[PDB]
Amino acid sequence: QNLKSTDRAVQQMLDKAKREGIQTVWDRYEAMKPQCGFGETGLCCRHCLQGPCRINPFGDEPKVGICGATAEVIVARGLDRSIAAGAAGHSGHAKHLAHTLKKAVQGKAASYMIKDRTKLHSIAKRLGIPTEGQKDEDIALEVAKAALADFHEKDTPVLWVTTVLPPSRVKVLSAHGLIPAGIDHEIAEIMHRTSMGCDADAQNLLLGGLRCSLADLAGCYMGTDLADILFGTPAPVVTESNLGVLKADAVNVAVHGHNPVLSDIIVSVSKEMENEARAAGATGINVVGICCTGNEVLMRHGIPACTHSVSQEMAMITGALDAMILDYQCIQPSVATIAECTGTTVITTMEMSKITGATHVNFAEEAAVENAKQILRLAIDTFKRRKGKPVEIPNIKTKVVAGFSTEAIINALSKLNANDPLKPLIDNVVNGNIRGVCLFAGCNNVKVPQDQNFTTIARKLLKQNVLVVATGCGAGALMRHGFMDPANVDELCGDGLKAVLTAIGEANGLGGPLPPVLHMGSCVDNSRAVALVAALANRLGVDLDRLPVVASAAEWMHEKAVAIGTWAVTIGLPTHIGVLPPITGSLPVTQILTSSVKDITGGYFIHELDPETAADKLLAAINERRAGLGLPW
Amino acid sequence: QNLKSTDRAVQQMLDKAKREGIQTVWDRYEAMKPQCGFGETGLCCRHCLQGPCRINPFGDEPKVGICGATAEVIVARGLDRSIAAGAAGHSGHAKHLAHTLKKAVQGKAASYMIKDRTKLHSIAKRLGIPTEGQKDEDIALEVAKAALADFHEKDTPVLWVTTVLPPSRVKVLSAHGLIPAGIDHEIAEIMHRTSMGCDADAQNLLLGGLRCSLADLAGCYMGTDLADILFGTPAPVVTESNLGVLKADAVNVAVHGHNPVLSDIIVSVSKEMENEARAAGATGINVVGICCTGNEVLMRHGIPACTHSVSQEMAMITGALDAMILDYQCIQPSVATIAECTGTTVITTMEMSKITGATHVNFAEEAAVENAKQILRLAIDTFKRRKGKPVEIPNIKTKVVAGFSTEAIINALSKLNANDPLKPLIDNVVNGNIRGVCLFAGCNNVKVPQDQNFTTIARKLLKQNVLVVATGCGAGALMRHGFMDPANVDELCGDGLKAVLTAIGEANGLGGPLPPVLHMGSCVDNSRAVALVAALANRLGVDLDRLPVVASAAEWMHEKAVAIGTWAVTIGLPTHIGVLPPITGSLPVTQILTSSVKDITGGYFIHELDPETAADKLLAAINERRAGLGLPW
Ligand code: SF4
Ligand code: SF4
Ligand code: FES
Ligand code: FES
Ligand SMILES: [Fe+3]
Ligand SMILES: [Fe+3]
Repeated sequence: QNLKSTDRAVQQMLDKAKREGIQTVWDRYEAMKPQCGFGETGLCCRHCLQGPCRINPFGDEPKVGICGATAEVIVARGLDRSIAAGAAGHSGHAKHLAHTLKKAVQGKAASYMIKDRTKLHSIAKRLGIPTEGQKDEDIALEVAKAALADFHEKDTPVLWVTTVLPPSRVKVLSAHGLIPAGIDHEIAEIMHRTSMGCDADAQNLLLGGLRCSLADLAGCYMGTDLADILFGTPAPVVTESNLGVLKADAVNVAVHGHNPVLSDIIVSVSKEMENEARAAGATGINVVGICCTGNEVLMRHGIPACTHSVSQEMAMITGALDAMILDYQCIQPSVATIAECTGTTVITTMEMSKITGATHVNFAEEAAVENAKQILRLAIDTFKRRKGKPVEIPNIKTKVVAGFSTEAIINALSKLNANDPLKPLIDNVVNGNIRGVCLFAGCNNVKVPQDQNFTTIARKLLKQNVLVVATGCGAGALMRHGFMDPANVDELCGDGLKAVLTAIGEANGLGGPLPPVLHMGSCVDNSRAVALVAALANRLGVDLDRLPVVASAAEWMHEKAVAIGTWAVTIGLPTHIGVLPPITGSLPVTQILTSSVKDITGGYFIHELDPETAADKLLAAINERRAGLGLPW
Repeated sequence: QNLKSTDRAVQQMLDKAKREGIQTVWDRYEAMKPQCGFGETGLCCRHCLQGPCRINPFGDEPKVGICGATAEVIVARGLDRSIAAGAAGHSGHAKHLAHTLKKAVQGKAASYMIKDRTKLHSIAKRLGIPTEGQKDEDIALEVAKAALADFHEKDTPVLWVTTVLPPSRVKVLSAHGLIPAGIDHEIAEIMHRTSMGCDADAQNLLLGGLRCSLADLAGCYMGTDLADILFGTPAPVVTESNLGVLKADAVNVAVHGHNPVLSDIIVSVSKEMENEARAAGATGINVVGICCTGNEVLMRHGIPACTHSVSQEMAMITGALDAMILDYQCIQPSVATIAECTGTTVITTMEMSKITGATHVNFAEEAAVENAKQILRLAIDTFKRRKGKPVEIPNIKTKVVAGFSTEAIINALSKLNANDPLKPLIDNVVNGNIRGVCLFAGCNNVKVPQDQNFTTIARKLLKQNVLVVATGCGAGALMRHGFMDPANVDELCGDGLKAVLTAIGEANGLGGPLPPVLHMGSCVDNSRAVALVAALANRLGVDLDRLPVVASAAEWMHEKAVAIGTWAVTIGLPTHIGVLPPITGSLPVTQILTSSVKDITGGYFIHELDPETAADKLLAAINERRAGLGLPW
């Protein structure tokens, strides 16, 4: 099983699934091999009913699509549509939160409210919305209206791009025509230009993709902003992760998906029905997190994280998962069929994300609390049904310190320098105690033994004094392997980084260091990392493509992750990816994405499947940035 | 060559291309066979980087996608993305026209203006925009603003759906949750729900697709509305079609693509530079049309149509095409490479639709006339270069009567009944002189010998007294085979239909009939057919799914055509399609689209590759509708 996952709890459930005959994501992957080489290389097009068209990577015909589309065009069109789909996911998420905030402050959804007034006012100031003499609900109404207006064309560009990046970066992007005009406008324009008989120039197509990736960045940043207003900005929290957080004696309820508009309510309501859970023979309701919805409630409430991404089915294989409450994105639809064998109640809640065989509960913000009680009562029933059955919960979990929003990081640094909090961090970059910053982001992918790239790369970077931050299932991988436990700082961290994490931790009255890796939240919360390094850029008076900052989507899978990697490149970052996207069938497209885009944005993709090589390449990228600043390395 | 095209002019150029070694769309199709059966059946998914995934239509593994996506889900997600891409094309077109109208009436683009004041005022009344006491430019500004607002969520649904369909139809659709909230909103939501780990229920997915197809209908109707305001509502015109409209002695300039915002200017400006063309040794500038941009200027100005769709490369093979002026959609990118051998100057004009190897001229409405003169001067140069070369223009063309906008059809009928113009048409449906109405729409497709399905089906329907209307390349196929020449009414039409076309034509002072087939315009002008049959429904007091009206996308290709076919079904029409979309790999999805969707919308797809069988099935559908009205048949 260690060829499938490096997580020992996942390995134990893989053994249980095998002897019980339950097919897993790894079994379905094995049944897919050999995968189609045209699709893997990107040399396949189905954009019209004259297709499907394919191009042989090498050899004889077919050499060109039926309409005349070249390899370069077919590859760039497919990539562009992946970016648009990712942008559609992150901005559907943000749009939902914008409608929720509007409903809350219009008196139409009383379970939601302005919880972070300070964040509301700073966002309003950032957008140019007046606050002086204005009532909070009216400021919030204007912020929500501004968020919805960024989805379409108007007299301004997308403000959740132009107001969140360094001004010099906005100017570079504007010069190349890369600033999005509207989030859904850009998504639709990608879909149009990539349809048959439209854009057929690789460079033109890819420039469109870069602009659409910034529409995705806007949706991410808007989602984080709105979630913080509604549910609170995260601050440091202590909790646990991996399958051992399940409790045989409790009603185990997983929140799974991305949008915490309902799961945040699930968390608060579950506390109230403790006695009702006790009446059925449970110690209580044990809410646990899967994927990014789990990250959201981990960051804000310390809800323990059960598992992530590729291994999500193994939480049900324990026999102890009474309910899985789903919203949307990254949910393997296999969970609906596996539920028949494991007894889990799988519940969908969102109109546009249903799974055949799962029970649906039509969540509405107006009725959020009643929905949560109906959902939780289905879980309590399910706990009752497994009275006196054996469950196999692996006795495996790690300690997780998390909650490092950008505000929290700045506050932590402010204990070393009250009026200039970023300066202690920059001081330690300059003197070499911090070599640079690496963001780990994105998914697991069944093609890669689960977590192997994240942990192998993180171990090498930490030894070399890199400050490592992480989001989404990159944070999930690192948390499940102990990288968010401060007890492991001595083992994992170079002496310079250890010195800095210790100094910051001791100044925050901890008696010990910050954890080896800083958990910055969910996938939309990659926007928090942007806010941090944008602040660092603005304090140094340089653009992002001069900072020693890199990103690694080390095991990425989802179209959302392709969007994120692409806007990481667009805002100027060297961006490692650990699974090749379908681009190798066009050398000109590969060359743009790995080399010549540097001349446009200063960022670039680093394609490297071998994680030890990837770490060396990321260190090289960091050290080159150090040299360009005249720093030793 | 008659296995490739039924058009004799196309056959002659196919012979020329063969002996000159110029590869054609048919050669590239042959080089693609056998095409991939997973793609052809729809059992392939590339929506995440764990793919590509495929499912064997029959036999052993793989049976399911790696994430657990079933055949039903994979097929429905792929179809939904095709619909969204089509909606993105038609509404990108309409959005461009909305910005052009706004610029024109703000004094920023003086080459554009309100040409159809009556249409402006009727659209404003339809939208609920006040006209009394308002200045035309202010009414137009409000109409343009309303058009742009339909792209995003707001306090009303998409008005270019809810105000253009019969009220009973809007109620049926609203009950099923099918009314779009915003055009680009629906496109983005499709892209989101079809991304990995999201919607995984075939019925839910397909309902989303139906709603997105109505977003496409809105873009079509908005595009026709705005084009008529800016350039004039079409009225009956006489012109010619096929390659023989090229003139060896003239500067032959093709306008090609879909959006006539520039080609309409090309038409008017070309008239002015006649003397400048004469100075270079031409008789003049001969503007000819390809594809829907050609249809637009054929409908409004009688510009002759050169060719269409699959055969577009053969216009250049003549050696006499001096320029091809491109905007976007349905342009084979092969034209840019074929130009090197034929001497044609291929010119792109739209920022998001470039072709490597083609010259680009950045069209802007503000500078429309100067751009046209620069473009036309490139064509005049090219004419000069082919001084004293042999060209091979097939001496083959047909006469084309066209310009049957819905307003023109109603006006024609008004000569038989001034105060109740639809009544003479309904009178003749009831008494059997008109069996029913069939709309031919959509593309040619290299899989089908060019025009064979359109003409075979049209011949059988006309003999059976069906009133036949046509748009896009369906109109192109029928026009190139003589179906828009009133001299062929005796040969083609049953006695009842002949009687009606003659009576209408004689009442319009023609001395002869309307043509056998009524050309209703471009692909967005399928919206005109909707306006006609919606008017008929409202005059009869029934919904569209009770009228003897059907549609045939007999040789369809483009994602735009998939969108159109889907909204034809959604508004209640039996809709024949002549090339299978990638759905046969899921029997449940095929059953929804061909049968059970009847229970939702009253419309349904008729899958029939054999055109004689297709005609029999369309007649059966018409006659069933007749029976449901209690009419003889
Ligand atoms: S768009 Fe071109 S390459 Fe793609 S399926 Fe159609 S003919 Fe083939
Ligand atoms: S979304 Fe599912 S079926 Fe599609 S490529 Fe990814 S794992 Fe395969
Ligand atoms: S030929 Fe396999 S992905 Fe299309
Ligand atoms: S396997 Fe051929 S279309 Fe994907
Ligand atoms: Fe995840
Ligand atoms: Fe066409």
